[PDB]
Amino acid sequence: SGFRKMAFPSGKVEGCMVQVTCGTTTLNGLWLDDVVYCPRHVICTSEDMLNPNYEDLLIRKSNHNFLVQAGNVQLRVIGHSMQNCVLKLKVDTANPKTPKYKFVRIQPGQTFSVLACYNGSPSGVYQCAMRPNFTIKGSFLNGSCGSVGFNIDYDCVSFCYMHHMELPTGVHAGTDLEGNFYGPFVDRQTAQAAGTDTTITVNVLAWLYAAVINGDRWFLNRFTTTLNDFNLVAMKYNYEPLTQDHVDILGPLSAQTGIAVLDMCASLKELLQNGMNGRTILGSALLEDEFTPFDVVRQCSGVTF
Amino acid sequence: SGFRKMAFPSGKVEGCMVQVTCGTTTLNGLWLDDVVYCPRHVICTSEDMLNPNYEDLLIRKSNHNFLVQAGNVQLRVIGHSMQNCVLKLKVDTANPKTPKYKFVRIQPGQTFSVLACYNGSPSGVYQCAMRPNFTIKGSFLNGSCGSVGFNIDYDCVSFCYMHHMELPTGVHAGTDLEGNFYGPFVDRQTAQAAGTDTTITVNVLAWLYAAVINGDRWFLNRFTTTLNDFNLVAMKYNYEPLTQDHVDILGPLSAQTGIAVLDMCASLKELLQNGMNGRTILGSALLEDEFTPFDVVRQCSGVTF
Ligand SMILES: CC(C)(C)[C@H](NC(=O)C(F)(F)F)C(=O)N1C[C@H]2[C@@H]([C@H]1C(=O)N[C@H](C=N)C[C@@H]1CCNC1=O)C2(C)C
Ligand SMILES: CC(C)(C)[C@H](NC(=O)C(F)(F)F)C(=O)N1C[C@H]2[C@@H]([C@H]1C(=O)N[C@H](C=N)C[C@@H]1CCNC1=O)C2(C)C
Repeated sequence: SGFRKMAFPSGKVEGCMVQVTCGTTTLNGLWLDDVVYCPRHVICTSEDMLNPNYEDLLIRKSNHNFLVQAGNVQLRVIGHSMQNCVLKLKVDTANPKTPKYKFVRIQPGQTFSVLACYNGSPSGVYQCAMRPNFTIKGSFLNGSCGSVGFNIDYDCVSFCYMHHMELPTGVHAGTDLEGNFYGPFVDRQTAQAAGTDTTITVNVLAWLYAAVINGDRWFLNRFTTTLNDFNLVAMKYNYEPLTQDHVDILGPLSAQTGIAVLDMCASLKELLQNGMNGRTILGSALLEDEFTPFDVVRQCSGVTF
Repeated sequence: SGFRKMAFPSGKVEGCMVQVTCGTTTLNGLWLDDVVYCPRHVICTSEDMLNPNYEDLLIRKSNHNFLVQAGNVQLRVIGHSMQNCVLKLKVDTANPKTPKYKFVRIQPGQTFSVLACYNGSPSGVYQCAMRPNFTIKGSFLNGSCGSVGFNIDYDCVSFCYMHHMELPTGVHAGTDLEGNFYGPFVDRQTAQAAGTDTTITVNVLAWLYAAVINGDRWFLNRFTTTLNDFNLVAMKYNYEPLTQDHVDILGPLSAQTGIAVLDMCASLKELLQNGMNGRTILGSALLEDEFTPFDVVRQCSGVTF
């Protein structure tokens, strides 16, 4: 028993992190086979970042201008190209620690682990969710760009996020590994803000199932509800609509606990309308929305990789 | 910016986890150089665990009765001994992935990362604190014993916890790597409970400094307090006394933010006496006590390993 915000083991990703330096700008790169992926603003001075022309800055660089370091070994760069907001540095050595991997673009509400890195070295790992407004609530300082977010399926690392920048409220924005930003953001130092965020309803329900599994049951009420009546209530409280797809994804937890999804929705509806009356669920005074149904099943069933 | 519950990168520990099987009991072991460490109740049947005589159970085992598996390779056991509540299996192969390491016994209030494992394979990583009552608020299922807790200092892994059992309330108990339990617990399946827990005051203060660093400043008041008057108030709310040692350890954060430790104590004293009036600090409605001062400095200054 017990329920914790849990990250994937980071070793497979740790063996891929490198330092990339251009001029005096240094950040992190991801070394897979013979390619290093990193944010394109490695090629900017601080002044360039206010309004950069990346294509123009890159034209003036050659391979030897990129200093890539894997531990104490410098990797010789033998080609370079830009793909959207990421640079790809071809190097003359394949990373022998390359895991089986894929590049994926995740959807809002999905979670992933972040390996926060500085100067190519890992600092910590934490679990994040892609918010409905396409930001993540991360923890990042200067030099953290190029840190990546990932999921693991058995032996395969699915890379889904590379870190580029911090927005007002101290939230974070980045790209998939093809360099396309999540959300309507650009890699330029000019005022930008995220839209209003919303609560990931399907994840709250998953977390309520985790609570029941752990014996935290006080919030269960005697009632059911229709999907449409639940969604009318949730809307007022800035909760995402619950779709039939979400209901299906909640099936395994519903079947395991013996609580129909719409019955749990009736319990959540009461929690939203009445509040928690000074009580906690799994130790939390606020409803938690950064566990997916899959996260709950994995943690309560001990899936390994 | 941003502040997250952050674990150490787990790769160094991942390369040490193995499966240990005796009869039909299977759990996790830690393979360092040519020794595998694991909880001694691997040698018990389910019936043995109700009231085991470990010395007697071990006398009837020989080396070949222990099946140790590292990935797809079986490790030949060539010796065995018991040290308090842990078994040490000498094997004929040194682990080539052994990191620089030390065994440490941590104190209540200190934090560490847990690599939760099943069948010798890592499932997830999360950050824990040794509670004042010598339990940890973990997440563990059947087969998780032998999962270890650790800190990392540059390149050195300090192993501090090995998991053995779950207590009422769904909290967890275990040993250091010399097999000595934290707290007054024994590895026998009989009713045991932890003492009343208390709040780690020095860690709450560290977390309040993290809040200020991130611009969450509403709780700062105009007042100071003496150490003794603060400790009288904290006592009523089941907070650990704050010692001069704790004040000194808070020095770096105090100096960085320009807020004297006793002034932050005056702010905490008001929070305890008046509550949070429906506000949050770093997104939390409850005061958080599982970040040490060192954790805060590391996360807000990006120390790497
Ligand atoms: C926060 C700042 C005001 C500095 C700026 N943000 C905005 O200008 C915004 F308003 F658009 F968001 C911003 O992040 N950058 C400005 C410049 C890069 C990016 C940046 O410094 N990236 C860092 C990479 N190592 C990670 C950062 C550092 C602090 N915490 C992080 O996560 C580029 C967009 C090219
Ligand atoms: C919780 C249970 C009632 C089963 C029992 N507890 C008490 O009897 C107590 F009351 F003393 F705590 C207990 O944990 N054990 C009984 C038996 C071992 C230990 C045990 O099964 N260890 C597991 C190792 N893989 C990890 C566990 C599994 C569930 N979650 C965990 O963390 C030993 C003490 C020798």
